[PDB]
Order: sequence, then C-alpha cells, then structure tokens
Amino acid sequence: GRRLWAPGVEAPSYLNGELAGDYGWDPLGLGAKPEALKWYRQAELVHARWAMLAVAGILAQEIVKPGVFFYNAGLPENLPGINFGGPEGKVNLGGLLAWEFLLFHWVEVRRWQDIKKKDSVNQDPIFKGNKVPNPELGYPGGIFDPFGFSKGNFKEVQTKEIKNGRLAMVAFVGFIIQAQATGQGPLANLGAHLANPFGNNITKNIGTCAIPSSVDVQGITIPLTCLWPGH
Amino acid sequence: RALWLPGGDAPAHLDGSLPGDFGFDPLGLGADPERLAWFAESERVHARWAMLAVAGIAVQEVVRPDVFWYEAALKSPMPFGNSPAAILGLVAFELFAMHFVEVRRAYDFKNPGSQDQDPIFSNNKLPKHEVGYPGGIFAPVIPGDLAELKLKEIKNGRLAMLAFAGFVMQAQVTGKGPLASLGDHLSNPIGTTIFSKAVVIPGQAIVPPCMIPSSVEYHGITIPTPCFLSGLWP
Amino acid sequence: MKNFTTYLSTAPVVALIWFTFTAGLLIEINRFFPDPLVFSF
Amino acid sequence: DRQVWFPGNAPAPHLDGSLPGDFGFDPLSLGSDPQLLKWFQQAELVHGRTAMTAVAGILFPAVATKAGVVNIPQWYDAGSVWVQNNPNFPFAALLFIQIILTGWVETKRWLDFKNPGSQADGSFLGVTDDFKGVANGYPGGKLFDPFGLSRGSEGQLQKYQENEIKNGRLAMVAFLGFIAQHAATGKGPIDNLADHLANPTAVTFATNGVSLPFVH
Ligand code: CHL
Ligand SMILES: CC(/C=C/C=C(C)/C=C/[C@@]12O[C@]1(C)C[C@@H](O)CC2(C)C)=C\C=C\C=C(C)\C=C\C=C(C)\C=C\[C@@]12O[C@]1(C)C[C@@H](O)CC2(C)C
Repeated sequence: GRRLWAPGVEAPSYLNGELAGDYGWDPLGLGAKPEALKWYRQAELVHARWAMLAVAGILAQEIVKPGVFFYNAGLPENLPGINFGGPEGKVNLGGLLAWEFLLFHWVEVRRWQDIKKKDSVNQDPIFKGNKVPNPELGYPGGIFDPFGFSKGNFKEVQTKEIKNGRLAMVAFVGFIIQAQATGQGPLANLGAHLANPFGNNITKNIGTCAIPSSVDVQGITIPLTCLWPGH
Repeated sequence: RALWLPGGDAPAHLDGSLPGDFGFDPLGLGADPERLAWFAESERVHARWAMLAVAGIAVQEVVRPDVFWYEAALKSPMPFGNSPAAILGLVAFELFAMHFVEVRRAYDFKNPGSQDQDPIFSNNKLPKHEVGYPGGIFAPVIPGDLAELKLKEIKNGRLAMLAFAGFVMQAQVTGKGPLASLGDHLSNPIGTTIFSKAVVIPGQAIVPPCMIPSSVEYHGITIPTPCFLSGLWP
Repeated sequence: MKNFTTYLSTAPVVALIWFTFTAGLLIEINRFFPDPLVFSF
Repeated sequence: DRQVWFPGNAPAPHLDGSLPGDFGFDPLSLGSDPQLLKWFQQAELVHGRTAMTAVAGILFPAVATKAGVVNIPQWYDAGSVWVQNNPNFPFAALLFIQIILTGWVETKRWLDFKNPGSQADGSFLGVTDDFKGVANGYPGGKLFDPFGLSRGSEGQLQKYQENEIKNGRLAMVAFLGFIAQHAATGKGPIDNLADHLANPTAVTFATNGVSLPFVH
C-alpha cells in the first residue's frame, strides 16, 4: 500500500496494494508466494468476520445478561431455558454439536471448493437457477449481499471491513486474556478500570489465572488452561 | 457430469461410461481397468445383496417385532427335519446352490456369452447382453430405458449398502432393531445420536457398551459373537 | 564404502574377525558345555 | 534441487533423488555402492514395513485396552502371557514353524534380489506373473498388490512410495520410542500417552526416574 505500518520501512515487492488494508506488513514473509497469500487472505477474512461476530456477541450478552460470564457460557445451566425435546427438554450437547458439525461441514466444504477453484461452486446445487456472482475470492455476494452495499466503492468498504476485523481480532484476544486474568466480563473490566485505574489494571491481575483447572460438564471433565501460566 | 464433489475434477480413469459414475475414486482403486470391471461386478452384487437384506430386515422387523434380526438365526423356523442338526443340511443345500449360480455368474464374467445356454434344455438360450446385466428371462419386463434404470439400481444399492452398515452398527450399539432405533431417535433427537452417548476428548473417553453378548450356545457350539472393533469405538 | 570394505578385507582385519569368531565359538561352547574331556553324553 | 535433511548442505553425491524418500541423508556414505544401495533399500523397506505392522499391532490393542473393552496384555508381556495361556503349544514348535515359513518367503525374496524375475518361472505352484516383481523392494502383481494401486498411474505409485517410506521411518522411530519408554517407565505406550495427557507439566522424561538418575 501507500501508508505503511511504520515510518521509514519499505513494503515487500509482493504487497503493493491489490488487497484492502495493505500496510506492507509481512515481517516473516509468509505471503511471499501468491498461493499462500491467497490462502492467508481467506484465513484473515474468516478470522476477521468471526471475531467481529464474537465481539458483537460478547458485548451484547453483557447488556442482556450481565450476570452470566461469557467464558462460562458453554456450561449447560448457563444456557437459555428452551426445550430441546425428550422427556425433560434438557440440553445434551451431543446433538447440539452434531447440528453445527453437519451444517458447518457442508458450508465450509463449499467455501473450500470455492477457494480451490474460483467460480466452481457458485451455482445452487438443488435449484440451478439460483447463482452467486462471486466478484472476488472471499466476497461471494448475491444472497450474501442482499442490500447491494458493494455496488459503490468496493475497495473502500473492503478496507473498512478488514480494518474493523483486525480491531475485532485484537479485541477478542483482549477479551480472552482479561477474562482469564480477572474472571469477569469485558465491560465489568472496563468499569473496574474506570473505578480504580491505578489500583486495578494489568499489573494487578496478570499473575492470576482465575479460570479453574478443570470443569465437569454433564459427565465428562474438560481440562482447562489459561493462555499463560498464571496461578 | 454430476460429480460427488461439484467444482472438483474427476480422475482420468473414470470417464463416465459406467452407471453411477460420479468421479468418486480418491484412493485410485479402479485405476486398473480390469480391476475396475471386477469391482463394478462386485459393486453390483454387493448392492443387490444389500438391497435384499435391508428389505428383509425391515419386513421381518415389521412382521415379527419380537424377534431381533441379529438373533434371528437362533429363533429361525425348521421346516425340514426333526433334529437340531438339520441346519447342516440346509447349509449344504445353500452351498451347492450358491456354488452353481456363482460359478455361472463368474464364468459369464470371465467368458462373456459362454454361460448363455440352458444346460438342460438346449432350446432355451439367454439373448446377447452385457456383462453383469443378464436380462432375458431374468428381466421379463423393463419399465423404462436401461441407462436410467441402471442409475436407479446403483443408487438404491449404494443406499442399501450404507443402510445395512447402519443396521449392523445400530444393532451393536443399541441391541435393538432399525425402526425401534428410529423411533427412539424421533422421541429424543438431542440425546440419542452417536454424538450424544459417545465423546472422546484428550482427558477421557466415554464409550457406549455393546448389548450383544460375546457368545451364544447354539446346541453346544459356542458361536462367538464379537462386537465389531468395539475397542476402537468413540 | 568400497575402499572401507577393502580395508576390512585386509589380512589382519580378516584374521581378527575370524579369530574372534573362532575364539568366541570355543568360549561359548565351553560355557554351555562346561568341562568337556571325552566324547561322551 | 530437492529438499534435503540439512538445509544448506548438499545432498550425498551417490543419492540422486530417484529413490523414494531421498533427502540426501548419508553422512557415513554407507550407500555409495549402487548394489549395496539396492540391498540397503530393501533393508529399509523390510524394516519399515515390519515396524509399521508392529506399531499398529502394539497401538490398536493398547488403545482398546486403555478404553477398558478388552484386557490384551502389553507388548512387553504378551509372549509370557501367551506361553502361560497355551501349555499345549510349546515355544520351540512355534519358533520352528515361524522359522520355516519366514525362511521360505525370505529365501524367495533373497533369490529375487540376486536375479530379478527369477521366481516368475512357475516353479511355486504355477505362479508366473505375480512373482516377477515391479522394482527393487516393490514386488507388486496380483498377489502382493491385489487392489492394483501400483498398476494405475506412475505419479500415484510415486506418491504411495513416498507415503510408505515416510510412514515406515516414522514407525521405526516410534518402535525405538516404545523400547525407550518401557525401559524408563515400566508401562505401555498408550499408558504413557494417557499419563502425559492427564498432567503434561509433571509427566515428562525428566520425571520418570531413569532418564535423569539424579534426585533433582
Ligand atoms: C470455536 C469457538 C469457541 C471458543 C473460542 C470457545 C471457548 C471456550 N469454551 Mg466453548 N468455545 C467455542 C465453541 C463451543 N464451545 C462449546 C461448549 C463448551 C462447554 C461445555 C465448555 C466450553 C468451555 C469454553 C472455554 C474453555 C475452553 C478450554 O479451555 O478447553 C480446553 C480445550 C481443549 C481441551 C481443546 C478444545 C478445542 C481445541 C482448540 C481443538 C479444537 C477441537 C477439534 C475439533 C479437534 C479435532 C478432533 C479430531 C482429532 C477428531 C472457552 C471460553 C468450557 C468452559 O470453560 O466453561 C466454563 C466448557 O466447560 N465450551 C460448544 C458446544 C455447542 C461450542 C461449539 O462450537
Ligand atoms: C530405528 C531403526 C533404524 C535406525 C537406523 C538409522 C536411523 C540409520 C541411519 C543412518 O544409516 C543412515 C540412514 C545413513 C548413514 O550414513 C548414517 C546413519 C545415521 C547410520 C529400525 C527399527 C526397526 C524396528 C522394527 C523392525 C520393528 C519390529 C518389531 C517387531 C516385529 C515387534 C513385534 C512385537 O511387538 C509385537 C508386534 C507385539 C508384541 O507383543 C510382541 C513383539 C514380537 C515384540
């Protein structure tokens, strides 16, 4: 790109502005080969959008249910009270995993076949009239862009997407490390910092791993660890 | 052509001449052409046997809900003979009949058109056909064209092969018949799948026990009934 | 490897290997069958 | 050229990349002689295939034993358990049967190495084409390759050859690890893996007792 990640540095010869959010940042040179660069661009796009949805979900769940730790949201009793069927309607998490596994296997194999060969799985397999335009890799469109917001400046809104996604990824890492260090949600952490800035910051919580070593979820024991050896 | 993975590439040894050719050969098992013909015959006979078996299991579970199809040999009728050793005569009769008919089919495969004549009545003769599709007296009526019916046959046969594998594995993990397992899945969809009662994580593994006994006493023979690779179950 | 095997084929190396084998065979025979004085079993 | 075992170092000049798994690794130059190289290639293939079969037959029964389904004894005790549970089958008779059967098949393999295609003359029960041999250490044919995975395409054969040699080397290293872990812990390999998975910060080679003989 033109504006680079640091003053005085030079961009690599393979990074000069095809992609959005190009700051010429590849210190390890992982995108030196174009096939690897395409694969890592797909990975960055899906990581950015998943972190985007995750930050939105973590922030919204603390508004609606502030009393539920998002780190403990996988616990069966932290689930919303809904009927899953059977004698009692309780969750089982096996069928819950099975639903997501089947649906995501289908959709991610579709995306993978798109990544391997461009414009190879654009057509709907059942109703062959339906079609996806797919102007660029990672940007399918069609029913994925119903409001047609990409008809204008595609590069500008792509830059907005990738920059917000990078911010969301950094924010999700912050969410996880803060939840592991404090045992509280992100907005609770923000309120604690706003209450006592010099008495409650990273220097008072980084040595502690507030997450328990293991948890028991309906008959099985999932081992747990922090991202650093806290106690 | 229709590919098992749309957008992919079919291997060069699967042109599309065979019925049900969707380009599925990731291991390259059919890359040898004579091996491809032998495996086509094997797929046809496996498909037909699995079709008959799945239909029989479903019917004899509907007709007799009190008889487990896995255990159906222990409670099978004995219309021939007054001795418990009459099973060996039925085994001998079946072995003779299947040896005859399978030698006829095999020598049709190796020598096409050689086994087209009735060995008893020389006037009766099967018309000229393709290998693996006899026709003639075997197909008195053909409701439609041959190619689409062959595609339907191979699709239903593959579905029946998968269904028989499912019948076997569900019999091991539940000790009960197919439609009873279907009803139990319909009663509690979230807590009856294989993902429900089987979980393996790096910490521990939960493996469901198999309800079929390890052996049975059939007139003093002690027939072993091992659960199929139950140590490798999730 | 050819030159190394040619060195192992020289007379002192072959003598060392052969006499090690023969001496070891005699030692292990006298270990498994201690004190053989006569051909009697 | 190709990828090598030590990047920046030239491959061994007697290794030109034709053989499967050629990473130019011969620091002692043991494969300089081409005939000795063919002999060592057969040695590596036989060792790797034996190691692959052995590691599977150690691991899958031990995985099944860890799940509690069966009580198959550990690999270091299975000979004793078999002898104690089979009094009517003496050890010497079993060894004699194994020696004559392995001697038959290995003498056939040896005589094929000495003169390739020589076992294809129909002397063994009329077997002619299946004993001809495709390459050195790769017999093939309808008997040894009944699915025809080597007769389909050349690139498929080279890919499967690379798979075979790399999994064989991995299995040989794994069997060495089996020996070293049994000598250090006194337990099976799946038992060692389960102990490591239970608490990996304290279940290490540094805590078994024999890899570090000092107290520490
Ligand atoms: C993918 C997104 C995702 C993320 C970031 C999390 C994050 C978390 N979950 Mg959650 N979950 C996620 C998806 C899901 N969870 C759950 C259900 C649960 C439960 C029941 C629990 C959690 C817990 C946790 C927390 C502790 C994780 C841990 O340390 O275990 C250690 C991690 C491992 C031992 C490995 C876990 C994944 C690993 C990265 C490999 C990925 C698995 C692959 C499929 C492996 C492939 C297997 C092959 C060989 C067949 C953490 C906040 C626990 C918690 O702390 O709550 C108090 C908890 O008890 N989650 C379901 C089921 C609907 C999910 C669906 O995708
Ligand atoms: C590790 C190994 C080989 C290692 C050698 C190496 C690295 C050589 C490297 C080099 O040469 C090169 C390439 C080039 C040179 O310039 C330099 C060096 C560096 C010298 C072989 C192991 C190979 C290991 C093998 C063959 C394994 C087979 C074992 C069997 C059959 C076990 C059977 C059983 O275990 C069961 C199955 C069940 C049990 O109950 C009973 C029993 C009977 C015990």
